[PDB]
Order: sequence, then C-alpha cells, then structure tokens
Amino acid sequence: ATTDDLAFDQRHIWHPYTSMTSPLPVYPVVSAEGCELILSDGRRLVDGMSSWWAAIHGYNHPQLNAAMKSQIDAMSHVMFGGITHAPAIELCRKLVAMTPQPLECVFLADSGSVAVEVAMKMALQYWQAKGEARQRFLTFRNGYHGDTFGAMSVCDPDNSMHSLWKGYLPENLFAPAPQSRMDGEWDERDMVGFARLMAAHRHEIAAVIIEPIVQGAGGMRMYHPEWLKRIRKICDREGILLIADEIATGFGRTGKLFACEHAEIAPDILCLGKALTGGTMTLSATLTTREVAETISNGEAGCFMHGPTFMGNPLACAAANASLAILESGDWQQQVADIEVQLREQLAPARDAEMVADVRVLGAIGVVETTHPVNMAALQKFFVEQGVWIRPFGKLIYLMPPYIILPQQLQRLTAAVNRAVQDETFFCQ
Amino acid sequence: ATTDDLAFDQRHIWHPYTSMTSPLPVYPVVSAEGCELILSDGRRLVDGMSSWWAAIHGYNHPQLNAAMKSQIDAMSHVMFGGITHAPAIELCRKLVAMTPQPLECVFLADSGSVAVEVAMKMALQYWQAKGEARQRFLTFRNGYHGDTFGAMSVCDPDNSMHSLWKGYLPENLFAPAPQSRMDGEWDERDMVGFARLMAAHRHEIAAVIIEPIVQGAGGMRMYHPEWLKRIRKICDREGILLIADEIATGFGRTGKLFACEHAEIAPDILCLGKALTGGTMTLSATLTTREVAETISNGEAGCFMHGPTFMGNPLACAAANASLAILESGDWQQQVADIEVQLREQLAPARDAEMVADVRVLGAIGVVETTHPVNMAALQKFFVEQGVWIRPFGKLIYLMPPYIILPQQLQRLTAAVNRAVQDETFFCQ
Ligand SMILES: Cc1ncc(COP(=O)(O)O)c(CNNC(=O)CSc2ccccc2[N+](=O)[O-])c1O
Ligand SMILES: Cc1ncc(COP(=O)(O)O)c(CNNC(=O)CSc2ccccc2[N+](=O)[O-])c1O
Ligand SMILES: NNC(=O)CSc1ccccc1[N+](=O)[O-]
Repeated sequence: ATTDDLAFDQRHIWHPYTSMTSPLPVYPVVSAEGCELILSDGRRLVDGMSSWWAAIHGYNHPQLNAAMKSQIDAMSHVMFGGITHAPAIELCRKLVAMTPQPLECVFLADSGSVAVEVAMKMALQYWQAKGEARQRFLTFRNGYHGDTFGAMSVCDPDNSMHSLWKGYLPENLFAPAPQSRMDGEWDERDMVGFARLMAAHRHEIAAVIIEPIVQGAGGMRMYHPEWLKRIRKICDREGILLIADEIATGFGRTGKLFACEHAEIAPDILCLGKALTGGTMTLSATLTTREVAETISNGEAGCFMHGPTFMGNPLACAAANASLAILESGDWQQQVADIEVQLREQLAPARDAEMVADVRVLGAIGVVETTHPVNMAALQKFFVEQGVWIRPFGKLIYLMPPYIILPQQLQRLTAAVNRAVQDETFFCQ
Repeated sequence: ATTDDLAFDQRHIWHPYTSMTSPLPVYPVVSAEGCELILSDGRRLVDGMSSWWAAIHGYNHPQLNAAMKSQIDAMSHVMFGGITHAPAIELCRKLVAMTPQPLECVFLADSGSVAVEVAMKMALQYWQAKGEARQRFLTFRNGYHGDTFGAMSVCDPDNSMHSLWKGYLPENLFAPAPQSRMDGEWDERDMVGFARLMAAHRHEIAAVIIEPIVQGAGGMRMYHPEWLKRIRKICDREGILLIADEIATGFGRTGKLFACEHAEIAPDILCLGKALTGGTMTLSATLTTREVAETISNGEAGCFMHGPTFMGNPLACAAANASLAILESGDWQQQVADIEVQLREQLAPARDAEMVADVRVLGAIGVVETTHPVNMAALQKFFVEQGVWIRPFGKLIYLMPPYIILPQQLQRLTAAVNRAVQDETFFCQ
C-alpha cells in the first residue's frame, strides 16, 4: 500500500540534490515525537539530525503545537503590505532583544537563502546609497549559504561545483578556509590569505560574509573565534559590512545563543533561520543596524527592495515566538553543554578508527570526518537498522540532535557512529 | 499597548519594499475569517486582495484549518533528505495529475522566488548536461518573478530599477510586453520584438520565462493567449525550454485551473506557489517534464543541485492538499465566473473617470489602471475607512477577492474603487 507511495515518490518527486534517473531509497515517516521519527512500518528512529539543525526542541512539542494551533485560529496568514500583526511584532521584539545591540532592524523572509540574498542585497543597496558601486563579496572557502543564485555565488566554488555555473555566477572573492581550530591554538599565518585579498580589493568589497565559528554544510568545520575578532576589526577599519550567516549556528547550537558570541563580536547584518521556528516550518530573518537600514532607505530607491509574498507569515512567526519562548527558560544552555560533553566523550573512540580522519565537537554538534566518502545508501540503511536517524554527507558522519535528547538516546547515536566507522564496507574507496 | 506595538513595528520591522526612515502607517490585523480582516479596533475589512492572490479560500477556512492542525499532530516538519512523507506524496500526486500531461516531475520549494530560481537552474543544468552552455533567459518586459538575484534578472528592468542591479545581475533578453489584450483580438505585429530577439539569440537562450496570460505584479496586464501558442511553437522549433511562471495565475484565478489552459499549451517547466497552500503559508513547486528531469540527472552533477532545508515541509504540504482538495469540488469555476461577470459590470463605470486610463477583468481579477500613480497613504487610508482592504500599487487599483466572496461584499470593493478614481486627491500628478 505505502509501497505504491514510495514508488510514486521515486518516480515523480525530487528530494534535496537527488537524481530522477537513479534515485536512492527514502524512508517513509508518518509522524515524529520528542526525539523520534516514526516510520510507516512503525519502527522508531532516534533523531540525530534535528531535521538539519532546525528541530532543536525535537518533534511534536506541546508548546510549539499549541502556539501554532492558536495562530491558525486567529489567521494562519495575512499579507504584510500595509498590514502588521502581533506575531510579527512579538517575533521582532524577541529578535531585536536577543541579538547584539546594534542589530535592530528586522527583515523577515521565508527561507535561509532568501535571508542571505536579502543580506547581500542590503549590502549592495548600502553602497549604492553611499555612492560607491561596490559589488564583490569576500567570503571563506567551505562556505555554504544556500542554493539560490545569490547565495551560490558566495558558496564554496568547488563544493557547489560552481564550475558548471562559472559564467552565470559573478566571481566573488574567496579567502582560504579558516585553518585554526576551535579547540585549536590560534596561528597568525591563518590570516595571510584573507588580509591580502582585503588589501588588494578593499575598495570593491561591499561586505564580508561568513558562517561564524561553524562552517556547516560546507564541511562541518569549526574554526577559531579569533577569526571573527579580526574580520570584525578588518571590516571596521575598511568600513566594510560584516554579514554573519547564523542560519545554522543560531539559537544555541554551538553552546552560545549566537555563534558570534564566541568572539563577542557583532555583525552589521545577521541572517537567521532554521531553529528560528524550532524547525516547525520555514521562516528566516535578516537583521541589520539602524545605520545600514537608514542608508539603504535614504538611497535613490527610497526603500529596501525586497518583499516575499508570504513575508511575515503569522503562523511561522507564532511558531518562532513559541520556539524562542522555550529558549527563554535558559534550559538549552545546560542541555547543549551536556550534549557537548557526552559527544566529546563518546565520539573520542572513533579517533582511533582507521576510517576516521578527525573528530570535532562544539555545542550540540558532533562531527566524525572520515578518510573516504561514505556509501550513502548502505550506511543510511545501516543507521535505520540501528534504530537511529543519522544523515551522513560526503566524508562527514555528524550528529546534531534536538536539545531535549535523552542521554540513552544520544548514546544510541554515538554507538551507531562508532560502529559504522570501524567498518570499511560503509565507505567508498 | 497596540499603540506601542505599532510604534515598534514602525521603528524596527521592514515590510515589503519599505523605508526604515519614513515608513507608511500599517494597519494591525488581529485575525481574519471568511473574506474579512479584523483590525485591532474591531472594524472588519472586506478583503479584496486575497493576501496577494494566495488566499483563494478566504480566511479561517475550516478544511484548511483541519488539515493544518491534523498534520501538526503528526509532525509539522521533518527533513526531506532520505525521507519522504504522505503530505509530500499526496501533494505531488495531485500536482502531477492536474497539470499538463508532460509535466510529471515535482521539486518542492518554499517560496515563489525559489521556485523560479529552481526553474532557471533546471534549464541551466539541462543545457549544461547536453553539453551546450546556454545561459541566457528570454523574458517579457513587465514580468515579475521574485526578488532574489536570479529571479530579479528576469524581472522587468524598469519596475525592478535594474539601473541599480545592472552590474551584478547577468543581462537577459527582454521582449516587448505582449500588447494584444485577452478580450482583444490578436494583432500579428505584436510578435516583432520577440521574434527578432529570438532569431538574434536563439542559440544562446536556455529558456523562455513568462507569466502566462496575466503578468501580475509587473503591471496586472492581461494579454492574448495566442502568445503562448506562438511562444510554445517557437520554443519547440529551437528546442528551447519554456518556463511558465504560474505562481500567481495558478489554481483558478483567471478562470482556468492553470492560465496555460487558455492556450492549451504546456510548458517544459511550471512554477507554482501562493494559492498552492490556500495562502496559509509559503510553499512552491516547480514541475518539469521527464525529459528535462533525466537530462539534468544524467549530467556531470548526477543530480539536480537544489535542496532547501525545509523542502517538502509536511505542514505546508498538508495545507496545499487541503487547498487543492477544496478545488476538486469544482465550485471555484462558477465562483470565478460569477466574480468575473460581477467585476466587469461593476468596474465598467470607472472607465469614464478622468483619472482612469484602462479597466480590465479576467477571472477573479479586476484591474483599474489610472493615469497617475496613486497616493499610497491617503488612498490606503480611504479604503480602510470604507471598510475594504484594497492595496493599490503604482498606477494600479486592482481587486482579486477570495473565490468565496459574497456578492454584497464584492459590491463594496468595486464601489470603493469607483469612488476612489472619481477623486483626484488620491493621486500624485
Ligand atoms: C548557514 C546557512 N545559510 C543558508 C542556508 C540556506 O537555507 P535554505 O533553507 O534556503 O537552504 C543554509 C541551509 N542549509 N541547509 C541544510 O543544512 C540542508 S542539508 C545540506 C545542505 C548543503 C550541503 C550538505 C547538506 N547536508 O546534507 O549535510 C545554511 O545552513
Ligand atoms: C508570478 C510570480 N512569480 C514569482 C513570485 C515570487 O514570489 P515570492 O513568494 O518569492 O515573492 C511572485 C511574487 N509575487 N508577489 C506578490 O504578489 C507580492 S505583491 C507585489 C510584488 C511585486 C511587485 C508589486 C507587488 N504588489 O504590491 O502588487 C509572482 O507573482
Ligand atoms: N517585491 N515586492 C514588492 O514590490 C512589494 S510592493 C508594495 C507592497 C505593499 C505595499 C507597498 C508596496 N510598495 O512599496 O509599493
């Protein structure tokens, strides 16, 4: 019965970065609760992914659910043009309140990529209004900022295989990936490439854009906070805008509410998403300073030229309010600290495995980088059999569980990672 | 209280295309039901906008609400990587079934702009996979496809103030706006700019992208269906992909389920959004032909390189299924027909106003085009005070009520429009 469904899905439905010619199997999920995904056949999976960062409160959270159902009773949606409403205002109040002081103007959007493109567009309009046609962005390699064309143009030029897009995408400036680790000692030579690029191009750079501390989808790399302090200083001296993409790192995942706090710096533009809504549905936010906001607004345009149809969607704002309200308890701090400790401890053995190239842990992020890319289909199948949901990518078998994950649940995950990495059959050499 | 909310909104929250220095007043909506928005002060506004096309079932629709809440109970969201679920499969089943026969591959995304960029990426990967680096898009003037950089690059260069983006945005090809009206007869001279551009670049064009029949946000234009027939044949001749952006026209608004049906043509790529979810929340879909899907998939990438975090969001899909299920009753056909009849008759008097340059109606769309741009603040204030919510744009005062609007409700809208165009204080000359 559901095998006819899976057949329709296989034949008609794209999934993220998949082939319609030879799609790989996908598992049917019927529901989810706490930290468990429930398949059609009833088997339960402990979630190690938070549905990619965002589901930090796990699934079927009573408070998120209630907040969503209430907003639906008022209105799930109304347009934002000439109209405002309580959920957008409350959400923005919470966002302005919890972010670094200068960030006080909020542009709500629908997705991470759109938030990034909004940030980029802000930087571009800023310099138009200041009369300097700056159009380049300076970023890091191993960056990932989304799949829309603006966002691609600041993603790593190799990973996004921009070679196939090199011609459509404008060429931005890419400093080397930050090499100094976050459990690292800082090394001053790390700064050399970035500084040179700045020096050679400081006049055409509208903004520097980086994922602070954790380069997520670009490799789950965790680099030294000194990088943010220097880039912040470098940006200040050149008057270049700093765009911090915290779409992945936002709302506590790295042990701090925003990864920028690891460096105690503030961006000129801050992109948020994913866990913003507690992973219930899509929403994003791009915050900026009053200075950027006024400059753009006093430009030739007379406004910031962006407006998604479903901008400020009340239902998503309500879910965010609820998600942010749960974080207000502050329980996430210890939860994330405890997950971090347990991940360091339980993933440590993997360092000795021959298939493992590195193990790094930060907040509720646990990463086992392997020497050869994983055999996706085979390893995915293995994980389901171990009763866990772990979604590896390339040479990364990583964990980012909901903050409410129970220690025995986290244990099942780390045990599954350790067991998988010992065995070379789950890897392609 | 709400006076402090509004002050915070004004001081901190962007709205679509808004200034942070001098924002216009926005009206606080606390809830909505049927075709009415309810402001804080208890006054009810008859909705003439459907929250920009999308809310075709009006507000607080019980079937939508039931679907959304029920789906919340299972899971509002789970990742789509290596996972599929019933709301996504059902929605794709419906979409495949109701769209033109060759369209059978569905890529779910979160917003209209992303759907457009996905369509654009499909075409680009298509030609990259065939080993012909075609990278230019041919579109119409007065077209609108979103605010992201890729979508902007096929937006009208004047409305989009492309003078400010000319430098970052790759330059696409812009045929003249289709001049032949939809209640017009076809004028053969219309084709000259399009044919000449096509002939001059036909080897470097990856795709043609247009809004079928109704160019929405770019000028609420309604052009002759012969255009689709001609563009479809010419695209066939050159083997060029046709992208029909039905994000606005989809799901009945123009009297047919998809505006392409007015010409009985099928695009290679179809974009959907807005009314897709009954306007409950953001979601989009880009459909393509199996030929395109496999060509893309058999390229160097080995896949279609796109995957939003919230791809296939169960909740949005649930809403979409509900919305689509409502249309399955067929009630919309008569509802849209009746609104059309009533719109034509009741907007007719406006033609005689000195301030009115044109009046056009199609399906549940009524456009009163004026000779001068409307005075946004004053006219908006006027409308609210008349108890109607109509959001004019530039030189356009248009109505697109939910399909369920009552006749006495529609009469209030059309009455408000007629009264507004008689008075020139509501215009900037
Ligand atoms: C930091 C950051 N910035 C922007 C975006 C774009 O958000 P969208 O919702 O528009 O995509 C993201 C989103 N990242 N998405 C994911 O985490 C999906 S999984 C993924 C993505 C890319 C490469 C690999 C993987 N993976 O499976 O590990 C963002 O993180
Ligand atoms: C036909 C068509 N295609 C793509 C998009 C992009 O959708 P997003 O959800 O990413 O915005 C749209 C979007 N249309 N948006 C609106 O109707 C908002 S109102 C608007 C937008 C642009 C110019 C003018 C107006 N207006 O106030 O009338 C789309 O329609
Ligand atoms: N891209 N988005 C837009 O162009 C939105 S236009 C708009 C919408 C609602 C209210 C006012 C405006 N406007 O600035 O004219």
